Amino acid sequence: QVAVLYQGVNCTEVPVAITWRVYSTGSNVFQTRAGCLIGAEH
Amino acid sequence: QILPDPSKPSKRSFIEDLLFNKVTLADAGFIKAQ
Ligand SMILES: *[C@@H]1O[C@H](CO)[C@@H](O)[C@H](O)[C@H]1NC(C)=O
Repeated sequence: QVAVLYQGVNCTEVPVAITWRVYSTGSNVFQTRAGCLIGAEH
Repeated sequence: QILPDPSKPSKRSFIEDLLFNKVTLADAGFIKAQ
């Protein structure tokens, strides 16, 4: 299992990142000053 | 003058405030001239 950090992004535009898109389902997307973290529970 | 000052958002002393004002950062960077 893994989590993904898109660094330097206000993740309102990441839902469409661009290959793999398994993780965007989320339901636990979280916003940090370093970027947006997907796949981790706060 | 060196112990914390509870009346600030950051619990910094007096001299620490002076020091943080004397130095002016350039192109610091945050979550967003670059
Ligand atoms: C991220 O974007 C939303 C709307 O696109 C905005 O309301 C929010 O303030 C932005 N984040 C920051 C840290 O400004």
